[PDB]
Formats: sequence, structure tokens, C-alpha cells
Amino acid sequence: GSMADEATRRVVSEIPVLKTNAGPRDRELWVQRLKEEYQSLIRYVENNKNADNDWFRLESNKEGTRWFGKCWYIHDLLKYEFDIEFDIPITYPTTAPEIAVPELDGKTAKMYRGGKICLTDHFKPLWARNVPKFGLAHLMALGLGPWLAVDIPDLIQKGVIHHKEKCNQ
Ligand code: NA
Repeated sequence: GSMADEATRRVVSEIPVLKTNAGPRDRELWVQRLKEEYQSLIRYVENNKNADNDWFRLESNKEGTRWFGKCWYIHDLLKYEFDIEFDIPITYPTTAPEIAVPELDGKTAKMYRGGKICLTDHFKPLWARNVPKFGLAHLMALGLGPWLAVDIPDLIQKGVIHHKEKCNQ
């Protein structure tokens, strides 16, 4: 609908779109896809810094098949930090990667096996109708971003998680 399309555009308008339909086994086409992935990620990060919302770091192994980093979330002037990681599915970019936040695994009934976060029923269709334009920057912006803004406040209220540090120090 009009609202979904507009809401998606608002979030990802200045994130570079990806082109190459290639997964981790596609050799020279995967190398090109990885270039588009890094191009998109770094511009997203650069845009986030200018918006005082620099909220994650990601790096990959040599092959670009395993990604890892951290995300940060600010709530009531306290800063929360979480390790994140995912593997690239063989059928990516058609199949979205599954984000794990391993330190929350077994610790909350929000986690699937391997500390994998549950995105909403609307994430997979949204990803599906954008293949192959969406990449890891879009997984962060449209998947993990909204997840932090729902689930982290909830875990703080339930007293499941503690902070790392105060904000403006
Ligand atoms: Na979850």
C-alpha cells in the first residue's frame, strides 16, 4: 500500500541500491556483489554519522560469507551495546540473512535457536519484492533497526539487560 511504500522510501532513500543477483558461490559475480554491499554499507554509515545516529559496525571474513560486528542503542540517556553476526545464505540475495545477537540467546523468549532475532511477518515479503535491490545496509535499516527500537526498550523494562555506559561521556 501507499503507506508501506512511503515508509520504506523514507528509511532507505539515500542508501545505495544493489544490482548484482549473486550469492557466495558465484565467484566473480559475488566479488562484484560484495563491492556493492560495502558501497551501500559505508554510505549508510556515513549518512548515520551526519544524523547523530551512527548505530552499528559490520565487517566480514575474506570470502564475505560470514559477517560480524556490534550495534549500539540509546535509551533514557544510557548506551546499550550488542554483538551481532550472520552468515550469507547460499540463495542470497533472494534469501535475507538471519541476524544473531548471541549474548541474548537462552536469556530471552524473543530469541530463536542460535540467538537469532525474529523480524516481523512483514520483513520477508518486503525483502522478497525488492530482490535484488536490497542488501546488508537494508537488512540493518529495515530489519535490525526497528527490532532494536521495540525489543531493547522491552528487555530494559523487564530488567533482562543492563547498559554499557552513560551517553554524553
Ligand atoms: Na526476537
